[PDB]
Amino acid sequence: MRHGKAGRKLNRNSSARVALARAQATALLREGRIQTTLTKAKELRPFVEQLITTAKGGDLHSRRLVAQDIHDKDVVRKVMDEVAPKYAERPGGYTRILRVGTRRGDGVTMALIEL
Amino acid sequence: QTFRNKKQRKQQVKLRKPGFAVAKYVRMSPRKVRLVVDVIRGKSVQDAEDLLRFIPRSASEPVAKVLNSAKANALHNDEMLEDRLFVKEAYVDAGPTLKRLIPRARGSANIIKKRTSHITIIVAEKGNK
Amino acid sequence: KHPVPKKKTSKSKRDMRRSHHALTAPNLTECPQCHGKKLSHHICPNCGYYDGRQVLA
Amino acid sequence: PRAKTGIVRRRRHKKVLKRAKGFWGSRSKQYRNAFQTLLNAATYEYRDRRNKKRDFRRLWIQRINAGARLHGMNYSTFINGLKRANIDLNRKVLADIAAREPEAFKALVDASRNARQ
RNA sequence: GGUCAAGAUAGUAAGGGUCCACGGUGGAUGCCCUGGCGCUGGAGCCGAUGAAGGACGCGAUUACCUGCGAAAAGCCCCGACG
RNA sequence: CUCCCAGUGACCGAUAGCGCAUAGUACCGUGAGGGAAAGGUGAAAAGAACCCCGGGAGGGGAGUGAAAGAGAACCUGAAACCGUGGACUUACAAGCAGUCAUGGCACCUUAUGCGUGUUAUGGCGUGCCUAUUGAAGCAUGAGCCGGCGACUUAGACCUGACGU
RNA sequence: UGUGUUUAGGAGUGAAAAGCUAACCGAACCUGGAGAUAGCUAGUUCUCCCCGAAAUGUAUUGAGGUACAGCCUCGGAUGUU
RNA sequence: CGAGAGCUAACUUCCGUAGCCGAGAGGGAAACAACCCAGACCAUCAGCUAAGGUCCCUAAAUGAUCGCUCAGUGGUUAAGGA
RNA sequence: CAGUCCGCGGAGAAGCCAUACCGGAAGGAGUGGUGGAGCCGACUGAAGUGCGGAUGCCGGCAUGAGUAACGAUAAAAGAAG
Ligand SMILES: [Mg+2]
Ligand SMILES: [Mg+2]
Ligand SMILES: [Mg+2]
Ligand SMILES: [Mg+2]
Ligand SMILES: [Mg+2]
Ligand SMILES: [Mg+2]
Ligand SMILES: [Mg+2]
Ligand SMILES: [Mg+2]
Ligand SMILES: [Mg+2]
Ligand SMILES: [Mg+2]
Ligand SMILES: [Mg+2]
Ligand SMILES: [Mg+2]
Ligand SMILES: [Mg+2]
Ligand SMILES: [Mg+2]
Ligand SMILES: [Mg+2]
Ligand SMILES: [Mg+2]
Ligand SMILES: [Mg+2]
Ligand SMILES: [Mg+2]
Ligand SMILES: [Mg+2]
Ligand SMILES: [Mg+2]
Ligand SMILES: [Mg+2]
Ligand SMILES: [Mg+2]
Ligand SMILES: [Mg+2]
Ligand SMILES: [Mg+2]
Ligand SMILES: [Mg+2]
Ligand SMILES: [Mg+2]
Ligand SMILES: [Mg+2]
Ligand SMILES: [Mg+2]
Ligand SMILES: [Mg+2]
Ligand SMILES: [Mg+2]
Ligand SMILES: [Mg+2]
Ligand SMILES: [Mg+2]
Ligand SMILES: [Mg+2]
Ligand SMILES: [Mg+2]
Ligand SMILES: [Mg+2]
Ligand SMILES: [Mg+2]
Ligand SMILES: [Mg+2]
Ligand SMILES: [Mg+2]
Ligand SMILES: [Mg+2]
Ligand SMILES: [Mg+2]
Ligand SMILES: [Mg+2]
Ligand SMILES: [Mg+2]
Ligand SMILES: [Mg+2]
Ligand SMILES: [Mg+2]
Ligand SMILES: [Mg+2]
Ligand SMILES: [Mg+2]
Ligand SMILES: [Mg+2]
Ligand SMILES: [Mg+2]
Ligand SMILES: [Mg+2]
Ligand SMILES: [Mg+2]
Ligand SMILES: [Mg+2]
Ligand SMILES: [Mg+2]
Ligand SMILES: [Mg+2]
Ligand SMILES: [Mg+2]
Ligand SMILES: [Mg+2]
Ligand SMILES: [Mg+2]
Ligand SMILES: [Mg+2]
Ligand SMILES: [Mg+2]
Ligand SMILES: [Mg+2]
Ligand SMILES: [Mg+2]
Ligand SMILES: [Mg+2]
Ligand SMILES: [Mg+2]
Ligand SMILES: [Mg+2]
Ligand SMILES: [Mg+2]
Ligand SMILES: [Mg+2]
Ligand SMILES: [Mg+2]
Ligand SMILES: [Mg+2]
Repeated sequence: MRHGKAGRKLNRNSSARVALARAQATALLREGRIQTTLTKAKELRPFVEQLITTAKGGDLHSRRLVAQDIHDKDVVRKVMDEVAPKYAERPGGYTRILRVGTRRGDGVTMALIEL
Repeated sequence: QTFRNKKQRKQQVKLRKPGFAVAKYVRMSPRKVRLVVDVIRGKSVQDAEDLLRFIPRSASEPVAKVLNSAKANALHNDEMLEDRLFVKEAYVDAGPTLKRLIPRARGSANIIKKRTSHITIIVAEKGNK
Repeated sequence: KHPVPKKKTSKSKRDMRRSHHALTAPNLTECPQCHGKKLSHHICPNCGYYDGRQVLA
Repeated sequence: PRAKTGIVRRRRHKKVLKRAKGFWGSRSKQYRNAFQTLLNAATYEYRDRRNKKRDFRRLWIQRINAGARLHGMNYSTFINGLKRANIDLNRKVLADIAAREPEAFKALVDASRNARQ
């Protein structure tokens, strides 16, 4: 049972759970919005919010702590110098989800995630 | 108010099928298709237009197109008023069946039924009542 | 091993089994900022407004 | 000359299926089981036609002793008193119809009881 | 008629059943024949001047069948039809 | 004798009839070899211009036609089997599915009745065949409907009944 | 281990299991004899009328099968046996 | 019923004999080929009975008279005791 | 199926479909509805002549059932067309 545990596998192992979180982070930071399945978007939101608050420190340590999860340099500069200083005033809550509705192939209910 | 024989009735009364549309040979299980076709049935043809559009089944596509043709020949051919139209009738019967061989373990085959579908819908004016 | 069903299942009991496969019609509701219908807690597919316009199309 | 079965068989079949039309399940629609259910149906038919007299005789007697005891006699004593006078030779069914007309039934009860004294 | 008591008693269908009506399926049934079977009776050998059976190929366009063969859906002489 | 030709038939007529209404093809086999389903617009193509919904496919109109209750998935179109609609019904019921009886509802084209459909309750009631001393059997066979499917022919024979 | 090649049906091959011989080898496969034989099993369909048994005796490479009696039926005669 | 074989076992096996069942429906024996009654041509919402029954289920005397058993014997044996 | 009669039929045959009628049964009629081109009745003759069964054959359609699975656990994600 999970009478307190937290998270989701997304039908994958540990390193896969991990790269998926890191790479959809990289994408919605690269592009400000992406559309993806509703589950995986609820997954992504706490990850990427933690990460933007990591980048809100300014420092070389904060940028290296982000560099570990986001290994395309240009996004690291965006999130660090462009986006986290933008959210300066925000006490947390740097993302939203609205749900675009259902896909045809697999009948998933996809949604949008933006900032 | 009736003719001599059926040979004359065939010539003078030509028998039309108002509100009627049918989509033959739809490559789909009927069993699946009736699942939505029940939802539509008896309802306002605009609610059919909307219901059919969010129910999340592959079978909703062909049952959509037919519904339009029903309303189409309800309006172009039959002089009916579209603010009356509604789904007086809807049903799907089974068409023919593609049979295919499928290999299975230890050298036996089986036969597999790709059922087709004859969807059919008949709209009519909500002038009843 | 290898359980099988015994007697062929009758039309009537089959239908009582399928008694629960009734589909649930979506609770549709019309977009305040447009014509058409939209699923609740989703954006209007036709217009794209969730409050301003949200999706592109 | 060939002479295929053809139209014969299906005439016979439809006759059976037409006898079997109240019946449940394939006792109504397949021939084989239709004909089979009709086998036991024939048995039960021929039984009941002469058992139904048993049941109705029961119902007559059962209704007669009711008025018998209603007056303070009973079936055994009451028919023994309607026999003890020779002149009563009506069937039990007519004693029932009289049990539906209380005045005449009581007249026969006093007649019978004036014959076992 | 209002409240309380005791008692009796409907209707509802998720889905079902019997019957009726309208279809879908499927290709039985009748009818037909473009195809067979048998008997009777005819006729009865081909081949080294190349058989039987084939393989390529021939057509404005030709995958299959026919017919035909680099003179190749064919060439010449006679007769018939018109 | 009959590869082949004609004629004929108390011969078949699409599961029949040759395996083939054509094909020794498809397909199966390394091979020798095995080996299928078969069909039907209509008189004539007049084989549906044009319009409508749909990428289609399919369909509705219009026309052609005697018939489109023939439209190329084109004669009829039975049964299983799948549905749509309407009558009567069904959620304290124990049940070889029926049988007779009584009541309730519906209906009236061999039909206002010694009625048809349905139904509630009461009584009654051990599928079928086979093989058996003995079958509801927990003995065999069988998913269901269709259709193929078994006491024949022969002979200068023997024997009996009947008839000429 | 490749290629090519030779050896086969009571025959081949076998460092021997009756193993292998084109995915069922104490005798392959195909075509045929051929509709082998089957005292063994199962199956044998339209209706009504009349009559109605046997599971006994003896014989048998016989005992779950046959022959002859015994019992059934149809007709003729006899004529109360 | 009469024997053998058996253990005076067997829904045992083998003979004699009668009846039923096989080939037999109908009432009784809760149920039940064999037991007890009784051999179904057909139809009736008619009558007398057989076996078996008459408190309710469940048709039909809570019948009558002299007792018997107070054990639920009735509704599962014996040697033996009281 | 055949011979011979009697006939019927595009104002419509067989076949198919309902049906409360009729004979003692196998069965057969009446009326209605499809169908669209052959066919009933009587007498006789010949048969490949009557199906529920054969783990029968050819065929179609059910039940299991919207069930098991979708063929290696080398994952996939965003944009844009
Ligand atoms: Mg998964
Ligand atoms: Mg923090
Ligand atoms: Mg006209
Ligand atoms: Mg087909
Ligand atoms: Mg197991
Ligand atoms: Mg009975
Ligand atoms: Mg109260
Ligand atoms: Mg039909
Ligand atoms: Mg011919
Ligand atoms: Mg040559
Ligand atoms: Mg050329
Ligand atoms: Mg030359
Ligand atoms: Mg000429
Ligand atoms: Mg053939
Ligand atoms: Mg056929
Ligand atoms: Mg052949
Ligand atoms: Mg080939
Ligand atoms: Mg089409
Ligand atoms: Mg048509
Ligand atoms: Mg037609
Ligand atoms: Mg066509
Ligand atoms: Mg024709
Ligand atoms: Mg047709
Ligand atoms: Mg109740
Ligand atoms: Mg129950
Ligand atoms: Mg019985
Ligand atoms: Mg035995
Ligand atoms: Mg059994
Ligand atoms: Mg079995
Ligand atoms: Mg001789
Ligand atoms: Mg003589
Ligand atoms: Mg050999
Ligand atoms: Mg040797
Ligand atoms: Mg081998
Ligand atoms: Mg021989
Ligand atoms: Mg013997
Ligand atoms: Mg003898
Ligand atoms: Mg004598
Ligand atoms: Mg002894
Ligand atoms: Mg014994
Ligand atoms: Mg014995
Ligand atoms: Mg016997
Ligand atoms: Mg007897
Ligand atoms: Mg008896
Ligand atoms: Mg007893
Ligand atoms: Mg009893
Ligand atoms: Mg018995
Ligand atoms: Mg018996
Ligand atoms: Mg016994
Ligand atoms: Mg006695
Ligand atoms: Mg009596
Ligand atoms: Mg007595
Ligand atoms: Mg009583
Ligand atoms: Mg004692
Ligand atoms: Mg007519
Ligand atoms: Mg008839
Ligand atoms: Mg014609
Ligand atoms: Mg004919
Ligand atoms: Mg035969
Ligand atoms: Mg049989
Ligand atoms: Mg069968
Ligand atoms: Mg089969
Ligand atoms: Mg499951
Ligand atoms: Mg699964
Ligand atoms: Mg697997
Ligand atoms: Mg991609
Ligand atoms: Mg982008």
